[PDB]
Amino acid sequence: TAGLVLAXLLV
Repeated sequence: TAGLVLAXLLV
């Protein structure tokens, strides 16, 4: 995660 954004599977 980037704040409340998923940068793919899974950050």
